[PDB]
Amino acid sequence: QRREHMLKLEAEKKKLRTILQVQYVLQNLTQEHVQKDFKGGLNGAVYLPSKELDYLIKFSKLTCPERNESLSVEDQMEQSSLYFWDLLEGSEKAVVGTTYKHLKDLLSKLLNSGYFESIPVP
Amino acid sequence: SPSQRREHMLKLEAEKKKLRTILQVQYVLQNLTQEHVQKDFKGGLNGAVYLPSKELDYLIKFSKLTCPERNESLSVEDQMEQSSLYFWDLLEGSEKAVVGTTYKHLKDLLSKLLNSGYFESIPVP
Repeated sequence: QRREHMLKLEAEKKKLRTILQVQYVLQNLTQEHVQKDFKGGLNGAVYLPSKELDYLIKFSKLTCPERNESLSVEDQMEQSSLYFWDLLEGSEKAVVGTTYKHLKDLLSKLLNSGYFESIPVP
Repeated sequence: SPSQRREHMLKLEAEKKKLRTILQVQYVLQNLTQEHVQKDFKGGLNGAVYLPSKELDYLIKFSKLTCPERNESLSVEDQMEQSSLYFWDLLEGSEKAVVGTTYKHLKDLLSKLLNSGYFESIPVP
């Protein structure tokens, strides 16, 4: 019977989905125009206190960094992948002046919003 | 318990490795969406490895699935479900049909491109 292994695989696919989704949100927070919207509460952006939004901006540069040719593509993806992993783990480990746990909570606010469903163009 | 904990230590390492591999494949495919990179691969112009015209065409088509443009008919969550599955089945490398070839064949081609070192430093237009 093929029911048990498929449930675990269904969950593993789901985590990958959540990761790519978190990536989609943060990659957009890298953009200057999106940041201003959150800074002023514009265009359906959910309200965040200024320091809370700053955590997400600093963290996005780690998950979605610009290329560093000092590292191999493999070593930089390894660095980036760990940030996604530890975010979803949501441990109390410190990162960017806060915790992976706190960032995960904030990202759930952002995923649950509708600002990213249709993103405004500059 | 130390057999409970070593086995568990091994699975996390395997999961972290797979996620890294996904991001690498994503970096490659996302870059193949670009016109100028495609011209390099059609020839041998900047260290691009040789690929026959149909095989490279498989990669270009597959990249639009893994790295699609936004479809507002679907929620972001629902478009990430479709998109993520292309990454999963690629790593699975089964004989299942996709884009006029198989996931297994695409995985082999993608391993050539990762190993080519073309992507270590990407040339600017």
